[PDB]
Amino acid sequence: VNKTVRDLMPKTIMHLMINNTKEFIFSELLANLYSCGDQNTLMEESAE
Amino acid sequence: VDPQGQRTIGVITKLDLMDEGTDARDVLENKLLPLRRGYIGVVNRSQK
Amino acid sequence: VDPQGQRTIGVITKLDLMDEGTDARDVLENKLLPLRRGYIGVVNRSQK
Repeated sequence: VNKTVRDLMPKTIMHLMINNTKEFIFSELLANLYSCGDQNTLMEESAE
Repeated sequence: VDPQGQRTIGVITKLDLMDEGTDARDVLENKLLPLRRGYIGVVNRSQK
Repeated sequence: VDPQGQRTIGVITKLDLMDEGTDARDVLENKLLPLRRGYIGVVNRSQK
């Protein structure tokens, strides 16, 4: 049972956490960023 | 006590008593010392 | 490095840049931090 939980703890974490946050980044981040209000202030030119 | 500067607010006081001919612009624009939240200049009541 | 202050001389610069209503009398009279050789007050050329 240690072998079977050791082989499925990584896979469990990543299929839910990492291989899903990656798709969130590649698909949904743009929509949220563009949809949040005040486009003129979302991109502030830095003094630099 | 805060390396990445997550919870550090920089404040610059006594901006009306700077050495004549000098200005802290390169500090207030977060250029000299990079700080996450940036610096805020303020002028308080003088001792007089 | 010089505890007794026998080879140390203190000089106070920028005496023209003190805040309104403040003065360096207490330190130039060698009372605030009594040093054996005294404190000499100088006023150099500003950056302008």
